[PDB]
Amino acid sequence: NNYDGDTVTFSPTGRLFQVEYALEAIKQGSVTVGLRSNTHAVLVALKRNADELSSYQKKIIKCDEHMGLSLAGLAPDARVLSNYLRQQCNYSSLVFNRKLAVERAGHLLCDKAQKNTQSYGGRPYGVGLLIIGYDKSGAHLLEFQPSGNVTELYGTAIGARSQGAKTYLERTLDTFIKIDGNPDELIKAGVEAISQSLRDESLTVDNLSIAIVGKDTPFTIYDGEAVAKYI
Amino acid sequence: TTTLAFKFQHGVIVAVDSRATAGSYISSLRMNKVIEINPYLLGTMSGCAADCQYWERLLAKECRLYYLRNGERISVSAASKLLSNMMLQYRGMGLSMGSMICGWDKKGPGLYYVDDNGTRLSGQMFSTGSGNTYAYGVLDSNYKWDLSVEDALYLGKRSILAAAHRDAYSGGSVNLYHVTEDGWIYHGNHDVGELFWKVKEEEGSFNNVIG
Amino acid sequence: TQQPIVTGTSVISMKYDNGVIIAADNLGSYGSLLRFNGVERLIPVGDNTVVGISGDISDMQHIERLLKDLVTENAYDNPLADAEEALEPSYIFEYLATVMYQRRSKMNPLWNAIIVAGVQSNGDQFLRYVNLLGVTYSSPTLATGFGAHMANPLLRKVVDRESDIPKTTVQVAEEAIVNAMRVLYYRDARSSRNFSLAIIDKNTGLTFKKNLQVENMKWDFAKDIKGYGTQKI
Amino acid sequence: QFNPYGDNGGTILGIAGEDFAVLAGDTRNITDYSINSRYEPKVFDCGDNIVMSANGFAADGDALVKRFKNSVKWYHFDHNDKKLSINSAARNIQHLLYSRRFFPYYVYNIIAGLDEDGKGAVYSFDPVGSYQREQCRAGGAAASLIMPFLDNQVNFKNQYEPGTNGKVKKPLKYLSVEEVIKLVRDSFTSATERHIQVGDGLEILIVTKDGVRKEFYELKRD
Amino acid sequence: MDIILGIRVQDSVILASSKAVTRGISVLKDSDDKTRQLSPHTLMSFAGEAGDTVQFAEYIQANIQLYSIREDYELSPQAVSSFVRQELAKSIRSRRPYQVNVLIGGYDKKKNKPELYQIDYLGTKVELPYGAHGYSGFYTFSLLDHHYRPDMTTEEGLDLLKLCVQELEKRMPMDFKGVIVKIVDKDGIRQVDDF
Amino acid sequence: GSRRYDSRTTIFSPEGRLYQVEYALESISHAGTAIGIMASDGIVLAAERKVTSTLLEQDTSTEKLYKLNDKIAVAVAGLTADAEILINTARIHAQNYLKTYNEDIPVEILVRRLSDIKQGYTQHGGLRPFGVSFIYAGYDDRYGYQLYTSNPSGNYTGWKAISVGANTSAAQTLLQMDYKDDMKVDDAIELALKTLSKTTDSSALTYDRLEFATIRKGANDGEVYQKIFKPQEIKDILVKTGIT
Amino acid sequence: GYDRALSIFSPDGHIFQVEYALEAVKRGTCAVGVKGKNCVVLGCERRSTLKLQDTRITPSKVSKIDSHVVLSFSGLNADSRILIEKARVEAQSHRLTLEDPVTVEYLTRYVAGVQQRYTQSGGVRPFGVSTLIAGFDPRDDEPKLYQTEPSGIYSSWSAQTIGRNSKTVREFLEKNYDRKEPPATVEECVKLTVRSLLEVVQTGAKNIEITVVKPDSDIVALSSEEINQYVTQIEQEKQE
Amino acid sequence: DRGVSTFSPEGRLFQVEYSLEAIKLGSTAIGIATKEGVVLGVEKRATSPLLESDSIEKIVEIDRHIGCAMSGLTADARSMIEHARTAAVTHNLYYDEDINVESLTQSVCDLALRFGELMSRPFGVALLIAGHDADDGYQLFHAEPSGTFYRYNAKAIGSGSEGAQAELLNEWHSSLTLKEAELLVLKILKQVMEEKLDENNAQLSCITKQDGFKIYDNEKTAELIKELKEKEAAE
Ligand SMILES: *[C@@](C)(CO)[C@](*)(O)[C@H](Cc1ccccc1)NC(=O)[C@H](Cc1ccc(OC)cc1)NC(=O)[C@@H](C)NC(=O)CN1CCOCC1
Ligand SMILES: [Mg+2]
Repeated sequence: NNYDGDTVTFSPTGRLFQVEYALEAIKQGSVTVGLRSNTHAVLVALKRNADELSSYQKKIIKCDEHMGLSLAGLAPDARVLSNYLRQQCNYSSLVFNRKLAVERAGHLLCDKAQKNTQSYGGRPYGVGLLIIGYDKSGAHLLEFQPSGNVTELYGTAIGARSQGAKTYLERTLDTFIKIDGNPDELIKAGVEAISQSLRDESLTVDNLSIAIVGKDTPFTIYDGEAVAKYI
Repeated sequence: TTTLAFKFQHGVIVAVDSRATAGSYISSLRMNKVIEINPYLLGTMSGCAADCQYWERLLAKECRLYYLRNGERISVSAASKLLSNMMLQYRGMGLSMGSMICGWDKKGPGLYYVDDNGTRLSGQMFSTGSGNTYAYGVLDSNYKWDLSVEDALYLGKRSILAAAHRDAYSGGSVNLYHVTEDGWIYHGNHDVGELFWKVKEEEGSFNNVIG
Repeated sequence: TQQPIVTGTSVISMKYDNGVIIAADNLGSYGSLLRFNGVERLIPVGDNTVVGISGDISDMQHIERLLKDLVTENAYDNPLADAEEALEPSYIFEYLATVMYQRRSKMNPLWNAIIVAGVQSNGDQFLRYVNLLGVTYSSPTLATGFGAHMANPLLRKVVDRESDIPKTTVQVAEEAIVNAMRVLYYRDARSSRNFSLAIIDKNTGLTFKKNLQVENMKWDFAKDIKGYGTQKI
Repeated sequence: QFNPYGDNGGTILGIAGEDFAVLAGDTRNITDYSINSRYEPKVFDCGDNIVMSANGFAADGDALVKRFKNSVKWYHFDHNDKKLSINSAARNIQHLLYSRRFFPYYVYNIIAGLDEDGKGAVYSFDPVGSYQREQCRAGGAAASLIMPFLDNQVNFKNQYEPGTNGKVKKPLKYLSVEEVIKLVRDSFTSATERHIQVGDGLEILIVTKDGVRKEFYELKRD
Repeated sequence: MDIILGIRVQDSVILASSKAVTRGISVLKDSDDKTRQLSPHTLMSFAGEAGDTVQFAEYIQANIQLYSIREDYELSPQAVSSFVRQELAKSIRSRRPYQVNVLIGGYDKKKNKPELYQIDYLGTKVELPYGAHGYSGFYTFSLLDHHYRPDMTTEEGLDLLKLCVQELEKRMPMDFKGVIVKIVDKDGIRQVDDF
Repeated sequence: GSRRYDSRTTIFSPEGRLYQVEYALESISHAGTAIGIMASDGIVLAAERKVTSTLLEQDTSTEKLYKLNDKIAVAVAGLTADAEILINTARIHAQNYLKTYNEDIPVEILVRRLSDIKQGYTQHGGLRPFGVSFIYAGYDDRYGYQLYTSNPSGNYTGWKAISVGANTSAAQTLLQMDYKDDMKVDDAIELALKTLSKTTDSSALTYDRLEFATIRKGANDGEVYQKIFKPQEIKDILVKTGIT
Repeated sequence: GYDRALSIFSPDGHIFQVEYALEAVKRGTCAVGVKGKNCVVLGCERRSTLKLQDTRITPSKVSKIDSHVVLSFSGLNADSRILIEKARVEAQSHRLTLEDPVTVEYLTRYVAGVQQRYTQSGGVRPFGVSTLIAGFDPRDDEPKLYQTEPSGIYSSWSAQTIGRNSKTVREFLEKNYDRKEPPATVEECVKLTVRSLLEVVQTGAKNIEITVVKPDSDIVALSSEEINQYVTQIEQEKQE
Repeated sequence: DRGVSTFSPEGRLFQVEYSLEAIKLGSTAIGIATKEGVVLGVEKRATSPLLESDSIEKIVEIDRHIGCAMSGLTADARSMIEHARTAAVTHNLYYDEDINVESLTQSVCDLALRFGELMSRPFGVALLIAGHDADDGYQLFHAEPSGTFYRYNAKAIGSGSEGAQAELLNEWHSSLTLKEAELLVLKILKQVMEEKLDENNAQLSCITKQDGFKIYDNEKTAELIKELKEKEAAE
């Protein structure tokens, strides 16, 4: 109200409204689902178009051979944050000959987003990110909020109507975690999960976007007729 | 190297050798010492190969941007000056570059000499490199404004040959160009070994050499 | 640009069937003066890596602190710091190699020659060299300074190529290293009798031996040597 | 005074075939009269069907290769996973080398692969970034020993057809990958005999449309 | 470059400057004009290190032309010479000084007088009836000391200048390829096309 | 953050005026009147000190008339402290020009430089403008005798006669009435004092409430002399013209 | 440094500071530009509220940027000096780097770019100035006349006016100026420029300034008497 | 007042949303992509008959293979065009090749959100970037001040955008020829424009693989307008 003019101002109840408004931009964004087993991690994203003449906005970005994320909210902010990850992943390789741990990648994103919430002049990031990866401690899935909060999860979803997919994964938890050494079945569970967040529209060939990373699987994105198999 | 270029009635001739040396060792038998900046602009290369390539290709970027901003081709005079100003930034830092900016613009054909010191000279005829003295000898005694395209191409070709023979650091092959108002025209790569014997027989020159 | 002041001489090392061995004497020379006799030039990093350093000691002490700080920093927000996300020899080496090359590129080098010896997570032997120029190389045997000239020839008689590594035992490798250290004591004027030896094995882990001495030395034949040519008495 | 440069010896050789290319190099690494390693790889697969070798000062060579590999990675990120063509890689490397015009990478660099028409390609660089496409190039320590041999045996220089006596040249027939590898091995065996910094081992990387293949051969260890 | 001469007569200033440009052991050009018009009634000749000469001259030219447009007024030769001197005195203590020696020949329209200023690369300014830079003065000043009068005509100034060039051509080891002569008077700047 | 307390000194009003410049001019309209009159053989500067005291040391006091160099002087209207900042900058600018070209700075060039500094404060920086209006009286060999004025907007104009400060509307009408082109300095002196005497808010115009100056070619032969009048000399010229 | 964003968008998609800068131009004295067949004429209003002015030394409304290009304006006088100075520096900088004088279109594009930069830079306000830039390109006999404004947009005009009551004089020019046959001579071009100003000016005495620019750097400013003769001839024909 | 980079309660940047309103006031610009080429057309919208309409440059060349049309505060586009031209030619310098249209568009869009308290506000202009490369063929992009860019088969921006976009919705199909696209741009421009469409107040342009980017002559466009009138009168 009087305390939402900038990010440097707490409200009387201890809230940061600019951060909460940035969080709101994620809810307006298109749905994306993340889930993993012990061998693989999968991202599934519902891409959004402007109209019938337009292309479908890309949702998934590659950060390294073993890591990547999906976005929901302001796409340019995702580009800035993914570019930062690319550099950090790359710094770890060039200097330490070491693949960047997914947990440490989350810590770096948290700290980058935090600086924008405490200083005057700047603004919080207006995007949420689901980071998947495979490192020395196996498969991983992270959820990034521009408040700075990063959370390691078995599965999750963000964006509009994401609560439906999140409930599904909460029921299916014991099943999909056990899908080891079977990438197609893990993707199926993700496609079935994101389907719980659909209304009116359904999953078409240029609508659906899928990514996967695993034990002997580099981070690869599937679009177009490559995802027709899963429709 | 040996390079030359001269204006005449039907445009400008550009001839260069193709040798590259690293001490007394011949590092390359065939190196391109001309850059096609645009269809109406050429640049010769003498001195440090890296310096010649980098800065003249950077000139081409800057000449290209000129066309986009102004909707018109850059003049030879302006192109040569951009390059001389580039040299003037790295003044005394150790660059080694000698080049002739050859082309055709609204004032007709244009030829400008430019070097690492920032020197920028307009003129009808120039020659750069370790063998420029040998080239000038043939050029000065045989040059006319009234030269035919055929005879002019031969003069530049013959002048490089003279240098390639005497100068140890010049040779390999001869690259010829002819610049007109419709643009530059490449007139091929000519091996000096074969060209020498041919010229000797046809012309009767190089009598002292046995063949 | 500097000059080295207090210096450490040869660091020698070699691979064997189950790991690596590395050794270095305990001397800190000040030109021709044998100034400091209790200097440890083998520095362990965790339980899987030993960094052996020769050259300027003040720069060695600086590097020693960088490695100590590296372990601290790796443990931060790392529940697997003593397990899957523990420091590897290849991480430690590449870090040092980055630092050395950066410093030489600023014309302010760390005046050292370093050998990183260790065993990787998968049981593979790690042995790689780096120096003040940022020059890196790996070989079944590695040595710095005088060791390169005198130790390598002896160690290469045991492991002449990659295929000799599985045939070489820890007893044979240690014996060769200890003999090399004796030869260096005979012939390197900036060496000492006292030295340290470290073994990093994929089964038995890190064994760090201190206060070792060169023994079984041959000097008796000196009594018979008289004059420099014609002198009999 | 601190000398930031050094000489790690070694010799490299790139030959461009009709539909293939090879990039060979010895595996010996040295300083002065000492051997550092008998097997220290010098030729690398950089991705996108491109092979590369930076011969001379190893520290600068490793740095350049590392930066080019990095340049390939960011080329994929920035341009929708587009393949980096051999000519594009060459021009990119020129700018990498010239970025240190006043404190050069002390290396003679060669890259090899295939052009966009499927034909064999070799590009040669000097330490400051001048480059050009070639058919044949030896670089490094024994470069002066090997190049004349390749002028004679690859481009058939000074070779004429018997009976004509200098009137008709030997025609420039293309060489197969098996024929090229023979010339490569004989080049390095000859260089090993008369050059002290050449020996120990020979590693060859062959590039075709099918991918990158490796071949290793022992050399004299003296 | 090498030889630049200047002489101030009754009603004009005459500048003579060599045509040669050498690079290595080869004379690249024998028709080079070592001068820039700073303003309609002010001419500056120059000589010094290669590249620096033209860059400095054109920089001065731009500054004076900028002043002329801003004020719609031509600076006096004295004012221009002082500006040039300051730039050179500023330059000599720079990281990389400009090694350029100049003569500034101008006609002051206010005072109706010709004026010649000699300035070296250190910023050493002197107003003279006749001047030179480098070794040129060693050969020519004895002739000028002898023959010069302040009431000389432009034609007599040119004749005395010819004698100076003839002496240079006889006693210098250096072939400077003749000179381009320019006259600065009340009507402006013009070039003597036959010399 | 800090934005909350920013007045924004460099913005347009909806009508296209610069608030601070307009309010600075309002400030200047309460300042003591300063008058400049240009004649064929010299220039006059006359100015009124604001409600003085008997205990003010007048002979060592200077609030209106300042010397920029030997050829150029200024009359001030507005904040004296603001004016001194600008005056010292102008003095330096004149010396820079003299060092560079070895000639005294032309009047307009000095005026333009100061006016450009004033302009800068109205367009960038976020600082309040200088609450000062100048009357420049000067001489050079190009245009001879010149009068200029500058105000906080950084706009300057040339004048034959002009007033700044209080009652300029009334003062300008009086000057426009009695001024003629063939006028001389002694006549201009009388006009300046008569105008002040009629426009003043004080009961009577006396020597202790005035600063006065002339720039004359009335110097021995072709040269210019600046005369800052002393208290006794102002008292004499007041009696001469018939005001006291 | 002072970084405050003064020029910003409003809910309706307007940048008020740029629009208020146009109001400053509306307040400024009228300026007019008319190009004939072989010339361009720049006319400028001088408000007669200011008498006792010294017209010798008072800043003239038309300013030479180079020997072949001129610039007049309407709006804040102090602001115009900054644009003029920048333009003059760029003109010499262009000659120095490219060895050709600027084209009129290039010079306009530069001045317009400066104005634009001041609409999206922190801590600065837009120029309260619109300019008319006229001249002839080197070795070209085609007349050039351009206009710029605070927003930074620019365009070429056969004839144009800016400043106070510009709406009225533009109305006059739109009906009087024929594109198929523009003022063939200098006289006709000046006459039309004076006529257009007489719709707005008040008195035709010292209130009208005229500057004729012809090809090959031939620029002259008409005197009071020369202009007065045009004013006399126009009204004598009008009495009919 | 309030921050320039402030979020609204709905999760949108106020300034970005307000710049979009400025673009709605701009003159109409239309782009249509086909397999024979991409056509770009614009409404010139001269404010007066004395304004020489040929000096209105709302269609612009970025490279030989990339063109660009603009709508909104067109003065803001000049620095964007300058950056695009620099990016295009610089990539040619570094990689000895043409730059991808998407990569060029991405480079332009990276400038968009570089505003705060960098430039002081977002751009008040939208761009239709049309081009061709070997990888993805003929492409049309819509670059907004939000930093977002969508690829389009056909797109209209400016004051008559939603009306034109609805028309492009019905008319566009994947088998359009270049000639058909040209007439279609002219048809829709004529529909949404206030004044009567002719060769002087409207401009056409195209990008083909062979000839590259070309702005159409007024004589060439005039014939296409006459061809349009006759075919509409044909039924
Ligand atoms: C003659 C050969 C003078 O020696 C001539 O100037 C050529 C000019 C030239 C220009 C462009 C490309 C190639 C050649 N110069 C050279 O050949 C120079 C000679 C030279 C050496 C050192 C210098 O110090 C600044 C200046 C000039 N040679 C080189 O530049 C040489 C170091 N480079 C190469 O040989 C590069 N090649 C080697 C073969 O692989 C591709 C790159
Ligand atoms: Mg050998």
